[PDB]
Amino acid sequence: TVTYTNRVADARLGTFSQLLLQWKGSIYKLLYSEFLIFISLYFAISLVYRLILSESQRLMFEKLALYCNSYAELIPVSFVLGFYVSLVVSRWWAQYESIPWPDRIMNLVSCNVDGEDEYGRLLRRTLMRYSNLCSVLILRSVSTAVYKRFPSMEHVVRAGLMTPEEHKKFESLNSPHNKFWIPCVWFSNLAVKARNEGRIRDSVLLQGILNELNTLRSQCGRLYGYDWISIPLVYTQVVTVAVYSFFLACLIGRQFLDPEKAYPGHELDLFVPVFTFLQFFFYAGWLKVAEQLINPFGEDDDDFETNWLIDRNLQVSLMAVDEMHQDLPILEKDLYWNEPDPQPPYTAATAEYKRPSFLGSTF
Amino acid sequence: TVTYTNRVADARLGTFSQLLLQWKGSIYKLLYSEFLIFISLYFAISLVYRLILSESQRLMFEKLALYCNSYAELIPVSFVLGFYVSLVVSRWWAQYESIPWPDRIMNLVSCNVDGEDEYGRLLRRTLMRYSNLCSVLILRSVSTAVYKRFPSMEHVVRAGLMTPEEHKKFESLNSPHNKFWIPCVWFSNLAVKARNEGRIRDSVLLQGILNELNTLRSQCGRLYGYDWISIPLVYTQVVTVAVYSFFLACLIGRQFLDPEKAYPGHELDLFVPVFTFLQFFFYAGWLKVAEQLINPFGEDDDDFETNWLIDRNLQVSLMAVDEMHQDLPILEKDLYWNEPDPQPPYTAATAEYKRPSFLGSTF
Amino acid sequence: TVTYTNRVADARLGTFSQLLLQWKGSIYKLLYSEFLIFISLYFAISLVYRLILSESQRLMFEKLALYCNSYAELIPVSFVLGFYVSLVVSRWWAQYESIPWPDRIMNLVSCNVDGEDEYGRLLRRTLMRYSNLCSVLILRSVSTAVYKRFPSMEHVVRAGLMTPEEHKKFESLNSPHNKFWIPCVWFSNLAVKARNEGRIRDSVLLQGILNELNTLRSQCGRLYGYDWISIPLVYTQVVTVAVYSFFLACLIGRQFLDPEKAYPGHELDLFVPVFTFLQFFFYAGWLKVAEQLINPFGEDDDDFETNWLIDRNLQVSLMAVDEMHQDLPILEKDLYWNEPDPQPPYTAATAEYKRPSFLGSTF
Amino acid sequence: TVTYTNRVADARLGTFSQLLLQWKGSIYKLLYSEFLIFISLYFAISLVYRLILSESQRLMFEKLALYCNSYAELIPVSFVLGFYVSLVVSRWWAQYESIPWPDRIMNLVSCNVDGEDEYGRLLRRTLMRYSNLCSVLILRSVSTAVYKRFPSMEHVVRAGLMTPEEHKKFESLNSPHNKFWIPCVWFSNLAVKARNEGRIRDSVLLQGILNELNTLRSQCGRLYGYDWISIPLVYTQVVTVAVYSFFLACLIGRQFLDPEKAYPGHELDLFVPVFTFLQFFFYAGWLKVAEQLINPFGEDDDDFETNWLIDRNLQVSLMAVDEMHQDLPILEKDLYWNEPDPQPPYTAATAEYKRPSFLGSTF
Amino acid sequence: TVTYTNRVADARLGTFSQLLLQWKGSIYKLLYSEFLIFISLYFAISLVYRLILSESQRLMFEKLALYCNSYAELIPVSFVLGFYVSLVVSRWWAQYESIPWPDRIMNLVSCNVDGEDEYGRLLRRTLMRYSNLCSVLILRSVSTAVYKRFPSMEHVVRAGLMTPEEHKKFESLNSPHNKFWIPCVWFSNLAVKARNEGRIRDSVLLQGILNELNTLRSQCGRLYGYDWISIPLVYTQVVTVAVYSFFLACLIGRQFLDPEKAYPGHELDLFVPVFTFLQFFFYAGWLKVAEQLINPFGEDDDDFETNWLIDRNLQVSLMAVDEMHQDLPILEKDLYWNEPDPQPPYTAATAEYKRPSFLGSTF
Ligand SMILES: [Ca+2]
Ligand SMILES: [Ca+2]
Ligand SMILES: [Ca+2]
Ligand SMILES: [Ca+2]
Ligand SMILES: [Ca+2]
Repeated sequence: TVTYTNRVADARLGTFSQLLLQWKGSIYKLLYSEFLIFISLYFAISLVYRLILSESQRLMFEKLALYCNSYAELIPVSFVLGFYVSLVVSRWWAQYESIPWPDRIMNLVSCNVDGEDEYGRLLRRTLMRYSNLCSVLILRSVSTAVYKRFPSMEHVVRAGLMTPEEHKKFESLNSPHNKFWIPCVWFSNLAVKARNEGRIRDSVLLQGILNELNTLRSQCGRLYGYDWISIPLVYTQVVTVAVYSFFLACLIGRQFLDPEKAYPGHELDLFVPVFTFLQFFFYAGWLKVAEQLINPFGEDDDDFETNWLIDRNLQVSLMAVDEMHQDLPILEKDLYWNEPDPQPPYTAATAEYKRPSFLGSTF
Repeated sequence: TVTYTNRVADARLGTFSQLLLQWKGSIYKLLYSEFLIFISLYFAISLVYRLILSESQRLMFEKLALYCNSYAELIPVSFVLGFYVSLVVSRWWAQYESIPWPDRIMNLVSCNVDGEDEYGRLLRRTLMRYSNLCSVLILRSVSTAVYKRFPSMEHVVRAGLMTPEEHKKFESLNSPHNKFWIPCVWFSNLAVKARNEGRIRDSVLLQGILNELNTLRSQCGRLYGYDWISIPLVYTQVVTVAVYSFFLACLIGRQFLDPEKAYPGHELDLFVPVFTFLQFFFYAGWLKVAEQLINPFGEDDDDFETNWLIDRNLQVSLMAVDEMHQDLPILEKDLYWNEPDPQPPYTAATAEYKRPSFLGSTF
Repeated sequence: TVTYTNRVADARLGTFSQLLLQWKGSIYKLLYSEFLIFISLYFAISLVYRLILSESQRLMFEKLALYCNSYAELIPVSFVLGFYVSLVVSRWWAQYESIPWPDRIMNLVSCNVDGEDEYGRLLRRTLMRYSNLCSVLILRSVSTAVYKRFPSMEHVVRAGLMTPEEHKKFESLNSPHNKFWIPCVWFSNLAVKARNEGRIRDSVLLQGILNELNTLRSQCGRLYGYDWISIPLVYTQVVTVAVYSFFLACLIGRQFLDPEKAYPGHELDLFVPVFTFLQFFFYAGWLKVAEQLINPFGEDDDDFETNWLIDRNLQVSLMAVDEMHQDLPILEKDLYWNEPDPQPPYTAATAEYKRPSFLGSTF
Repeated sequence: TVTYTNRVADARLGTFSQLLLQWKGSIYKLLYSEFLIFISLYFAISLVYRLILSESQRLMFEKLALYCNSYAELIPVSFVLGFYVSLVVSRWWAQYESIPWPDRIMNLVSCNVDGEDEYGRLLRRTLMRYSNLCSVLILRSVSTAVYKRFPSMEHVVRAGLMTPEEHKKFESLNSPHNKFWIPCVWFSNLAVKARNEGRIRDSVLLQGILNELNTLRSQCGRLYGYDWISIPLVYTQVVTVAVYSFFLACLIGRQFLDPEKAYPGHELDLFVPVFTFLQFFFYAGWLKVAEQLINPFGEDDDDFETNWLIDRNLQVSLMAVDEMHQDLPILEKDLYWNEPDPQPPYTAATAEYKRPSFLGSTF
Repeated sequence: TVTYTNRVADARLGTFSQLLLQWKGSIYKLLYSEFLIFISLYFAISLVYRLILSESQRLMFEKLALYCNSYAELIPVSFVLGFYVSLVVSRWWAQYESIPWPDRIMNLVSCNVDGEDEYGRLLRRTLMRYSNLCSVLILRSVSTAVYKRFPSMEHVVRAGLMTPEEHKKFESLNSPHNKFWIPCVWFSNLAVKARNEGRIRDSVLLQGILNELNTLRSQCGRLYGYDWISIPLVYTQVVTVAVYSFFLACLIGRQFLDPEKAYPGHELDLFVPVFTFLQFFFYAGWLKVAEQLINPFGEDDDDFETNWLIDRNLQVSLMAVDEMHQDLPILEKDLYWNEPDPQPPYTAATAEYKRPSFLGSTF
């Protein structure tokens, strides 16, 4: 995504002021086309009122501009954007926590599957390759950034995520439904086959591996759930009527009428509404928070970088069960072997952050 | 339901604008009958004011139209729709997560119940058939889309979800209460009977199966809970008084009075209120979000497709414990057997999504 | 409670319109006495203004009616009802999920406590009778609907929930505090006594039973917590001042003044305020949502039917560990023994609900 | 706290009306001193305007009173009280659920630690005494009601929560940080020492005890977390500026100006503002909800009664592992030994609460 | 952070009034520079209007000041600050609960890893040193207060958190991604190596240690998640446009116009706006709640004191597995050996807090 966490660590003077100058993933990149439509529809109405209309027709238009200005109220639109965006953002973070990480299975496979030989090394690599394949097959079904990377099953085989003997089995299992559950069943049968040859010692270690598989299966079941059960379409169509009804009234009610007749509220002619345009960046920009996060697996600048994460999870999983299985650093006494009060040193810029120990608020 | 997740992946120009043109499951299909009642009651009042009423009676009506326009305020109605719909939508997603999925039991039954013979294959099919039957009997009690598919117990037997010898036992258990708990007790006794014949090796594998049964029993207990304990009727009757009190005031307060008397606020006669009708699509359409989601197991276009999901869960469960029990693809070295840095390839349209690795915000 | 889930399954025309006509548990049964107080205090003021007051006193009253009409504003009252009712309803559903269900213990006791003889059958009935007694003793402490059914310990013994030999032990345990924890300790010692005679095979099955006891103990600890720690009284007294301050201003500010003096806002005399009474059904009815749900174990029409649920949990628990212990239907091949694509049939009214399988949004 | 759950069980007429008459823990006991400051500052301004000021100075004051009345608006203050109190109340209930209860450890220690002799009885009393001591040492650090009961370690020894041989060990462990974690480490080593002498049979029962210890350790870690990480001080200082800015404007803007000049809005002189004082009970009373719950372990009338709960948890824990270890009532056939349909009897006042069994909404 | 929990324990008179006088971490330290910009831009406009502008130009400016005063409305800005700060604060507390604590692993390592000799003591110190190193490597990636303490890997070795033989292994593991997962894999292999030499007795104790490792791995995975997936930048840029659009209108609309022309609303010249400046402390100060909590690991006065917590977790973990392994106080009969009703004594200031036991609300 767009990470600006380093910029906003402290509350300086230009903390949020400098974030308005950024372009990538900003409000300006989203509202670029909607602004020029709103400018062009605004000044077309103003040039008709200032050049084209006759005197009897300008009086007819000024009664229309005072009628539209009454319904152009800001308060009830801010309600329905507030409860809708709070629904989208709560669904947004819940889909990030549903993205499966191999690291809980990675710890147990790398220690409880014995064997330093060729067959035991091959057994640990195949277990973790199924756990990655059970995650690639659910991300390519829900993320357009992954589906363009893997458009077919042949692209999965060419990437090494599925050997060609597995694809021959994967096609013979004739099922019309989605097949993301299949590598998470091959994980269960290979782990039990590992137990029956003595690669796992006890049943408690086998059940501990199978419990972390079903955690990863429930993670993939949530991503299938948020993708299939969208936000209700009637509740998306409400909040986009109310935003477009507000901006329809502001095309007519926020014109600059002729001050020589001196209507109440239009005493000054300024040729460009500064504060009406700033409400367009406010209200339409707070709708673009909903348009960008309603599917966080697309190709926006703030959607999830899932193509990166597949490349991370493949490299890390095949490194911890292959190059780190029973390969430990040599045990040695640390620096605090005889010191019961360890005091790690401070640098110069951090030495004012030495706080006394918090004993409790009652002291 | 109605899935539009593919349309709203990116934040383009016509992202939410194109969703207003869709018909199925939209605001127009719900508000079709309420709109024509509101049009017919509106213009009946206008034709009486413009044709039927005398001059002394029009003056009596104009004082009524200015009285009703004061109570036709929009702000406090938007409060009580906001907190009510946020209750319905939070209950809406919590009932989707209560729909039981067999896949956690499906992994453990397909690996820990040994036997490739006829009796062991028959034992795994009967365990998963009880877990599906314990879900069909709770969905036909809470979903009108399932009850019309299975109106009696005889339809369950004809669908193969219950053998006729089981229905003879299911009727002899004389109980006045709902009997969805019975197949989840038959699962427990058959799994212990499987252990005593040596089909399950250790007690830890038996307890791991029985823990995933009680998870599925707690899933069925929530669907029984949301169906029995509705949203409070006094709290549904409040939010439908406040919407109908608003539209009652807008039938009289939003008339176009005679501009020749020039009341403040009614200076223009336009013969059709454009912005009053757009508030009808806003407020009554944001009540139809509550009317459609208050029971998401009915037959609306956005209620849950549970008839599909029974057909999925029956086909997948009897495929993973029958055709996939100890039927593995042949183990083979993958492409990254000697490469400690796996780099899966990118397509042409995805090659700009190569990001450097996120090391942390402090770097 | 009042279940109307069958009525609101679909979004028809008269979906929420027909719910206003229902009486039981409605807004009309709650606001019956408060409405007649508000009518009688309203028209008493109006008859004094129209018959009793002199001309100099009516002028003094009209300045009071314009003063009270300024403070009779609707917006800030709707805030504090919104956040207060959202607190009550979140506490309301959290107390339903704290009501203990025996069904998770019922599965494990009915399969892991061996013995088809007289002593083993008596052992399973006593385990489940303690789990029901540990729930009756916490419901009679928190629910007035249960305490009127069981006013003393003698009513518990006459209902068969406690044998007279257990009450002799239950009184000798001299403790001033509440004794709902005692049957959940007798469950632990009887389950360990069952293990030492060989009725439970392994320690893993014993710990699986004891884990589901402590789940039920934590359920009873929440019901003790919500009953002892109420909503703060200062926060209940705020929201009932603001509702009564609003209705105090509407008794004077919403009078119909004399239109012959033509005050701004009171141009019409109508003898009965229609929209002021509809705000009484709105605001006072949205306070009755809080008055009814602040203790959902009382005797309102929408409080929890806990007297029913004790009769269910006693009949079901003593049926699954007695008549269903190792009493299985005969294993038999189902209809889909040779069909790898099960297609359960559809009825006539459900045949349009055949959907193609959802493969994912990217397809 | 103040428990009024018995009063508000039903929705009668005077349900919330009678709660305004209560004194203890009410809005009147909190706002007693702030009201007399607000009365004395109000009528001091009024007596200066009515007696002290000259004619040219009263005209200068009336322009100030109309200026302050414009900023005395109620709507934006109600926002920031609503989101702040909803933060406090969500943190309030989360600290009650963090208060550790011994009852989950109490079940497992009372059954799995064998021995009816003197040493086995002494072993169970010492395990539960560490679990109470690990809770007293965290409550005296976070609760001022407990710290005044136990000001030093010597008061803990005199209360019998720590034997003098344990305090000699508790002081030799030289650590500057808070030492609430020490009795939860002594519990782990004594439970393993119990296993190695044969007092606990299997490792599964030992791990089941140690899992319920770490649950209680995570409960004490939350109370340390809510006490150390307060609500942000900048977010407390915002909501108390906005309340005091509102009441500063109401000291001048809500004066009764002279009606002989007849300003718009001040047409009547009434000598005491009734509705301005009722907004003081509303807004300042809804700030006292935040002032009382921001530390629920203090000595307010609605803070948590934790001194009571230590006396409960000490008496109950040493009663269930001492007088109830393997002391069971005699097993006997209950009343429903031969009746498969148990029907417990109803009293006279409860016989109308016989409901038919809820089969599901689709029936 | 800034802990004021001792001050606000009771609801006294000056409870929240005294918090405005505090400087550290307050609203005044954050708004110090933004206030002087707002003062200097305000009085520059006022001195131009009072000294520089001509008579025809002052009339042109007064029409601009009445135009800007209409858009300077407070209500819709308070919506979008309310939903944005409620998002930040919910993410704020969720990152505190993601900070890993060693104390759950600390209990199990200190009891289940046998051996009082030199090798067994060295084995327990190395297990807990990996669990601290797996937390330092994730905090130095997300916290600028920790990264300035440990700028490189060489500072980790000099602090004794990593022996130089481990850094030689830590560099040979060639991976471009972040390496916080590596010490949580070394923990798994050393714990299994401990089992194979007989330092851990059974597999159930080994799986209990490995389950508490993966809990700590999921804690570190959340801190990596909140740091990488920020609040959406478009949703931060909306709420800072709306605050700055409000203050732009208040620089012109809140001027004091000339009262000799007597515009409606500007009847009095007061030379300094008191209530406009108090809205600056309100609105801009309620934006500084968001600016300070959006990254709670920085160096603000209310960000998390994580440098302290590393020094605590290092001292406590190496004290409980070294000086407290099987070092128990001597078992002895407590004071309540023969008293079945323990009554711990009360002090003088706490003796009025003797409450009778809460039996339940129905009594
Ligand atoms: Ca997107
Ligand atoms: Ca529906
Ligand atoms: Ca009630
Ligand atoms: Ca307090
Ligand atoms: Ca910060």
